[PDB]
Formats: sequence, C-alpha cells, structure tokens
Amino acid sequence: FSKPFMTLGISILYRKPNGTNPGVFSFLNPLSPDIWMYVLLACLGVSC
Amino acid sequence: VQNIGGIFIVLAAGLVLSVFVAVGEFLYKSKKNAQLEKRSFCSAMVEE
Ligand SMILES: CCCCCCCC/C=C/CCCCCCCC(=O)O[C@@H](COC(=O)CCCCCCCCCCCCCCC)COP(=O)([O-])OCC[N+](C)(C)C
Ligand SMILES: CCCCCCCC/C=C/CCCCCCCC(=O)O[C@@H](COC(=O)CCCCCCCCCCCCCCC)COP(=O)([O-])OCC[N+](C)(C)C
Ligand SMILES: *[C@@H]1O[C@H](CO)[C@@H](O[C@@H]2O[C@H](CO)[C@@H](O)[C@H](O)[C@H]2NC(C)=O)[C@H](O)[C@H]1NC(C)=O
Ligand SMILES: CC(C)CCC[C@@H](C)[C@H]1CC[C@H]2[C@@H]3CC=C4C[C@@H](O)CC[C@]4(C)[C@H]3CC[C@]12C
Ligand SMILES: CC(C)CCC[C@@H](C)[C@H]1CC[C@H]2[C@@H]3CC=C4C[C@@H](O)CC[C@]4(C)[C@H]3CC[C@]12C
Ligand SMILES: O=S1(=O)NCN(C2CC2)c2ccc(F)cc21
Repeated sequence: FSKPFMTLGISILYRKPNGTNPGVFSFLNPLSPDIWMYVLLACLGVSC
Repeated sequence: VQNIGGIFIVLAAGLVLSVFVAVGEFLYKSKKNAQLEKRSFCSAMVEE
C-alpha cells in the first residue's frame, strides 16, 4: 500500500428513530382522560 | 385513578359530612324557633 489519503473506522449504520411530535393538545397528557371527566363530574356535582 | 384517587374519597367524605351539618343547623333553627310556636313542625314545615 501507499500511505493513506483518507482515515477510516468501522462503525454501525442504523435508522434514526422517529421523533413523534408532542401534538398541540399536549397539555391534557399529565392527567388520564377519565380524570378530566372525574374533575368535570366533580365541578358539575359539587356545584349542584 | 390509581395515582391520585383519594381526593375523590375525601370529596365524597366532606360533602356527606356537609349534608349532616346542614340538617343540624336546620334543626337548630327549628329549636330556637321552638320556644316561639311549637316543638318541630311549626318551624320545620315553614322552613321546609
Ligand atoms: C386542571 C383543572 C380542571 C380544568 C377543567 C377540565 C374539566 C373538563 C375536561 C373534560 C375533558 C378535557 C379533555 C380530556 C380528554 C381528551 C384528552 C385526551 O384524551 O388525549 C387524546 C388526544 O387528544 C386529541 O388529540 C383530541 C382530544 C382533545 C380535544 C380537546 C379537548 C378540549 C379541552 C378544553 C377543556 C375545557 C376548557 C374549559 C374549562 C372550563 C388521546 O389521544 P392519544 O392517542 O393519547 O395521543 C395522540 C398522539 N398524538 C398527539 C401524537 C397525535
Ligand atoms: C352528577 C354526576 C354526573 C351525572 C352523570 C352524567 C353522565 C356523564 C357520563 C360520562 C361517562 C364518560 C364518557 C366519556 C369518556 C371519554 C374518554 C375518552 O377516552 O374519549 C376521548 C375524550 O376526548 C374528547 O374528545 C372529550 C370531548 C371534548 C372535551 C370538552 C368537554 C367539556 C367542555 C367544557 C366543559 C364546561 C364546564 C362547565 C362547568 C359549569 C379521549 O380519547 P380520544 O383519542 O381523544 O378520542 C377522540 C374521539 N373523537 C374522535 C370523537 C373526538
Ligand atoms: C419510525 O420508523 C418506522 C416508520 O413509520 C416505524 O416503524 C413501523 O412500526 C410499525 C409498528 O410499530 C410497523 O408497521 C412497522 O414496523 C413500521 N412501519 C413501516 C411502514 O415500516 C417506527 O415506529 C417509527 N417510530 C419510532 C421508532 O419511534
Ligand atoms: C362527587 C362525585 C360526583 C365525584 C365523581 C364520582 C366519584 C364518587 C367516583 C367516580 C369513579 C370512582 C372511582 C372508580 C374506581 C376506583 C378504584 C377502586 O379500586 C377504588 C375506588 C375508586 C377510586 C372510585 C372512587 C370513587 C369515584 C372517583
Ligand atoms: C355544629 C352544628 C351542628 C351546630 C352549630 C352551628 C353553628 C355553625 C351556627 C349556630 C348558631 C349560628 C350563629 C347564629 C347567629 C349569628 C348572628 C349573625 O349576626 C352572624 C352569624 C351568627 C353568629 C351565626 C353563626 C353560625 C352559628 C354559630
Ligand atoms: O500524513 S498521512 O501519512 N497522509 C495524509 N493523511 C490524510 C488525508 C488525511 C493521513 C491521515 C492519517 C494519518 F495517520 C496519516 C496521514
């Protein structure tokens, strides 16, 4: 061989995992979708 | 409902407690008006 014109290295080629976006109704996520009903049935209940 | 959970229990506790003290104040104003007219049914029914 001659003396190298480019430096190498064995590495791993693999797909990027998809960065699924936090869609614009993201702030409802910190409570479960039945708890949002249970708060709604509370403030419809306790008010009654 | 597994995570928070117990605030709905104490919401169910205080309101049932509040209906108890609501009758106790109703029977108390039947009691201070009991020295006016009759024993209960005067100040009960007029305030019922
Ligand atoms: C904190 C104090 C209490 C406040 C009172 C609240 C009590 C009354 C509330 C009652 C219920 C409120 C919403 C809860 C249920 C929907 C949310 C949900 O489940 O997520 C769903 C998504 O969401 C959506 O994509 C569409 C559904 C949301 C519609 C907008 C609701 C209006 C909020 C206004 C509320 C009233 C405002 C005025 C209030 C006077 C589930 O979908 P996912 O598959 O899990 O995720 C999608 C994935 N992605 C995003 C990547 C695509
Ligand atoms: C006294 C006691 C009560 C008596 C009993 C009475 C009976 C009541 C019993 C009720 C039983 C419960 C049944 C509902 C279950 C829903 C959960 C769910 O998974 O579905 C979805 C709820 O996401 C929504 O779309 C919610 C609807 C919009 C939110 C706005 C509502 C409040 C508005 C403001 C309130 C003003 C407050 C004013 C206060 C003065 C979440 O999943 P998803 O992925 O989003 O699905 C999309 C569905 N879609 C395609 C059709 C959109
Ligand atoms: C990013 O890569 C692909 C592109 O959508 C997703 O892989 C899919 O996964 C579903 C089930 O989860 C299957 O249909 C296949 O395995 C894939 N679909 C296709 C069309 O190949 C992957 O879920 C995405 N998201 C990540 C990695 O978060
Ligand atoms: C005042 C009223 C209108 C509020 C809403 C209704 C309440 C009483 C109901 C609706 C759903 C109910 C919950 C449903 C499921 C469970 C899980 C169980 O392992 C313990 C009880 C518990 C945690 C219940 C507690 C009471 C509850 C929160
Ligand atoms: C615990 C229950 C069962 C019995 C006690 C009820 C209490 C909360 C009730 C009974 C008598 C009530 C009082 C009766 C009269 C007055 C005078 C008024 O100008 C202000 C309110 C005030 C001061 C009331 C406050 C509430 C009161 C103290
Ligand atoms: O000075 S060299 O012998 N010949 C030139 N090259 C490079 C192309 C970068 C490199 C690259 C890495 C080396 F270790 C040596 C050399």
